[PDB]
Amino acid sequence: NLCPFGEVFNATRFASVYAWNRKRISNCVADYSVLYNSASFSTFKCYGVSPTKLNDLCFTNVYADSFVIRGDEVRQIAPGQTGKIADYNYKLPDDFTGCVIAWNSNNLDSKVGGNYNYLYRLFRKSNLKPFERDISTEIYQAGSTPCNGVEGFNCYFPLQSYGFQPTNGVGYQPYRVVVLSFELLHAPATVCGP
Amino acid sequence: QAALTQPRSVSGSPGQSVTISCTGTSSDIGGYNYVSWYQQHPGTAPKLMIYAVSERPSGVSDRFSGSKSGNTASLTISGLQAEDEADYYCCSYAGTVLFGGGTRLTVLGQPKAAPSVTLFPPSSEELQANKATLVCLISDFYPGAVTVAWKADSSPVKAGVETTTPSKQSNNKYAASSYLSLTPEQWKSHRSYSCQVTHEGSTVEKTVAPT
Amino acid sequence: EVQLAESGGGLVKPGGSLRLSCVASGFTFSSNEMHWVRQAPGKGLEWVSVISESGFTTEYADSVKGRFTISRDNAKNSLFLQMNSLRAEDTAVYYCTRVSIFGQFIVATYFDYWGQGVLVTVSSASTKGPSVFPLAPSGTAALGCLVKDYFPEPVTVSWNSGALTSGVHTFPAVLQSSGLYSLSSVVTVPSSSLGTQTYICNVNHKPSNTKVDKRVEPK
Ligand SMILES: *[C@@H]1O[C@H](CO[C@@H]2O[C@@H](C)[C@@H](O)[C@@H](O)[C@@H]2O)[C@@H](O[C@@H]2O[C@H](CO)[C@@H](O)[C@H](O)[C@H]2NC(C)=O)[C@H](O)[C@H]1NC(C)=O
Repeated sequence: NLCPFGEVFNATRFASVYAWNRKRISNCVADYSVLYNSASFSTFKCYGVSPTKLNDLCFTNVYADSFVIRGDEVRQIAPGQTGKIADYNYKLPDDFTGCVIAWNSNNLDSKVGGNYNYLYRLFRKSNLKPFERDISTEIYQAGSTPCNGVEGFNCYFPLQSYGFQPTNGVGYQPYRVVVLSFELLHAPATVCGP
Repeated sequence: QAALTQPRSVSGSPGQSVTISCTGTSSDIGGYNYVSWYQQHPGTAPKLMIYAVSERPSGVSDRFSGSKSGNTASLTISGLQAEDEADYYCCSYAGTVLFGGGTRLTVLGQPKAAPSVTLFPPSSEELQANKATLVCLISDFYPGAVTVAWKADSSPVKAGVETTTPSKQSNNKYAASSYLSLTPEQWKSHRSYSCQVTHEGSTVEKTVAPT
Repeated sequence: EVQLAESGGGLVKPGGSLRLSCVASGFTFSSNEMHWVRQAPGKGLEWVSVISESGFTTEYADSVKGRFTISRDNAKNSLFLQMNSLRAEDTAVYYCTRVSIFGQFIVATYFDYWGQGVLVTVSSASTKGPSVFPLAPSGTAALGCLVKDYFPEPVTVSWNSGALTSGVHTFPAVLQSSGLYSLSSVVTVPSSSLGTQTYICNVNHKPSNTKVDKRVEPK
């Protein structure tokens, strides 16, 4: 029985990056070369170990994290980067050895007049830790004045809408992203290549 | 096949008008105003003539105008001048680049003329060399624009076609040729092959068979 | 005035590599998305690749994905295209052209300026004389000769050593995907003259001193 990669890669809608989804894959056969060749991807960068060689290992669990960011932000989805997306939305560890896959989704996630349903976190007191996920919605205090939960001067709502439009330049268009991470425990290793 | 569909050839006499169409879908020409038109003379880069459907850059003749209706854009050129003879490309870049296939505009200096077509089967010399070339020669046509389609028996032939661009003869009409390569056993097996030449929407066809 | 100045074309064998460059002047380069577009001889404009202003986003046509890399150097006002594993069908003129990005939107005046274009030829053709074949005639009749697989241009063709020139049409050559040329020459003659008159085509390929006399006869 084949691993259910399709319900992640071919999902009708994706999550806002601040509210990124994780899918656990287990108990199945996974062809990472035939997934390389599922379709045409704009980015498919595997850190550490090749895909053809991934087909010869086994793991306890593989995790598929997915979300939407701007094309120019995909370079932040890599170990050791910074910027608003790595700092406040989705963070990979320096020692990451999984894969990052991305493709242009202008046709699906942009709307005339702006798709305002995809958001990112713009303000945060501190940086995320690797694989942290912060769906908090508390008003951010930019100054000395307390905020008490009301927006105003120096008191900002922390999430910002991308407003994806079909006519944005390519660097600004929506990109769907999938991050593969590979977990091996002291337990049976049940996801393997054929 | 191009993403946007244009006619291969349009023409008019000096002083007259002509229109070039460009058909797309509701998610490009039909949905957005990122519709542009480019002029290209032989040997030079494309030049922007119309943008935002109907606007022209400074320095472009106001004889060039653009419009759209539904999913079809139109470039219109009034008061035709010799220097307008060129290829014209429409484009839509509403987030994804979609080009038309190009239209050759001829400014008529003589009456239109249908091509003569001569078709030759493989020579017995060539077949004994383990090759097989069909030769379709197209001459004396005007405007210089033709489309060539090859049939094996009754059915279209994809691969092995090599077709020249039209080239001006001394009399200012045009010539072209189309070459269909086959193996000797391809040639011997079908009952006939056909060379079909379309010029200004009228088709001339020639057929040869293994004797 | 806006200018895009291209360089780096040329002739390369299939499998080989070339690097195209496009140097911009007269506008703020880092505010422009840059594209490569190519045109194979006698064919339409084919979009190839795009790079965003920052350089962080790149996309490719399917025909070149995996083999071409677009890149830019904003501090040097430069756009590049690295072309590896080249194939016959990449033979074309390659143009760079800009798309200003304003407020994150594509401007209406996209591709308003283009480079002059550089020719890329992917071929391993070497000097080769043609194989000549007669094209037999079936109140006139057409006969000719097929002049195949030669390189480079030109060939000349005469009939009956130049004594015969009325009704002769030598057609411009086709260029094949292999890099080789082939042309035909036909002469139209009275049907009454077949057999009792004999017709010879004289093919000269001076780039390879191949001279061929061949007569064409009915079958
Ligand atoms: C993502 O979807 C494409 C499109 O396939 C559609 O959805 C599939 C789940 C299946 O129902 C297809 O028949 C649908 O057409 C998938 O590409 C297909 O892959 C199958 C093998 O599973 C192949 O037989 C089909 O011909 C493919 N069709 C195309 C368009 O290439 C693709 O595999 C899906 N991606 C993932 C990650 O599974």
